[PDB]
Amino acid sequence: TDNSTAVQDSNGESWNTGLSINKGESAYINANVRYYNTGTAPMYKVTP
Amino acid sequence: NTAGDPYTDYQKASGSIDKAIKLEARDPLVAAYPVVGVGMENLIISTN
Repeated sequence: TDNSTAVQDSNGESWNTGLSINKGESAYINANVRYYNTGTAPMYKVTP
Repeated sequence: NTAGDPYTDYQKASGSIDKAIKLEARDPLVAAYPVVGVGMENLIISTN
């Protein structure tokens, strides 16, 4: 006849890094532009 | 307006219309009439 008793104490830590992307809208673009006038008259409300 | 376009017989014959209209359509029998079509040149698929 045998009687046993065990006590176990455990500690742990974890680290997770992830990155996700949408393949249809992967990025957004910003174009820096300037308008030029090489004609004879001014233009108002310039809408290229 | 014999041809049924937006311009009268006198306006067409006298040329007192938009100067970008072809001279053919200065004849009262020939309609001032744009024929506009669209062509596709390529197609881009974005899988989201």
